Amino acid sequence: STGSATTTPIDSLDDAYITPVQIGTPAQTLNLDFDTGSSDLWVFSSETTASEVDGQTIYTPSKSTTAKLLSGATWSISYGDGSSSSGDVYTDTVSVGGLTVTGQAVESAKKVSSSFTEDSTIDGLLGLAFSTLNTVSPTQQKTFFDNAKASLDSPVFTADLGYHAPGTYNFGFIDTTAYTGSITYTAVSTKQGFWEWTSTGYAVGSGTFKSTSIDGIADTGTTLLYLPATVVSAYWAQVSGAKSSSSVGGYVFPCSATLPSFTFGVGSARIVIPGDYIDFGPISTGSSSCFGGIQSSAGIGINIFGDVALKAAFVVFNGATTPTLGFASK
Ligand SMILES: N=C(N)SCc1ccccc1Cl
Repeated sequence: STGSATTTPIDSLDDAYITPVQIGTPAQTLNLDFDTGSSDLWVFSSETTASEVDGQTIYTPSKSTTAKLLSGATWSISYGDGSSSSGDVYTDTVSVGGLTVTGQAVESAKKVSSSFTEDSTIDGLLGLAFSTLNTVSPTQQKTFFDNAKASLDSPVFTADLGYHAPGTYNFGFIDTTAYTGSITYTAVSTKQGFWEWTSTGYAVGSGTFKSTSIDGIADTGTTLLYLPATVVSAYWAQVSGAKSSSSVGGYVFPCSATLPSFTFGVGSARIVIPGDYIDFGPISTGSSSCFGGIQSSAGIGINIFGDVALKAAFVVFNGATTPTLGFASK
């Protein structure tokens, strides 16, 4: 089997991407944030605190003939921006782009924090990191991919995120029309539960390539590119007027700037992030100070190849016995 679903930016800045997901019988379609940095599928629901829901679409398990409460199971998770959600669990039928999994754990939100409530475009998350990070207690649950893996033509999924445009998530196959050149595969460590790999270096604009190992994660659920302070200083030093601002929370630059590209290494191959991809617009409405898309990971504890980087490539999450990651230009 295979699945193929379109993923759409939630706003003009590609702050995140949503993908429609069918849950239950009859189907209830919710727009989820596919997150290769976590391993929980949770949704806004009929159980969510009423005051904490504002325009999201909710899952109502009582209207689904295939929903079953997973007795005694609870869950609780937090994300990079300090948001969080928690609740109980049902099992139900979940389909993504024509690919169906029965008995998927669907984690039902009783509580979400304000950032979730405040974002009406995201109805929940669908985690695609390794199942060892799943938060369900006392019986940890598997991710949609892990449940589907045995059925897939090939035990892979691919992320093809657009720049200010829709993209695609495919399950079970690699679309050879979706990329240029060849795919370069690189080793993955799963010891922290992430799609953790090691980049071979970087370049800033038309600058020479610096060979240096940068360990980090491939994370569709992080918007920006978070890299060591040395690397990020080297980038912003090429932009007149750029500066790191503690009040704003990172590097900002004159909105009048033309940004240089950023290249990252994958084995002997190179992925180029166009400068426009690194522009996240005014820090506040009407401001002429713009927020940078490359930021320091100092303080986070890990480097993060977020959407800014992943959208410059066609990315293969290979969930074979020994998982690997593949990157091609497109
Ligand atoms: N992708 C996620 N759900 S968490 C990504 C992240 C953000 C900040 C600090 C660490 C991580 Cl792993």
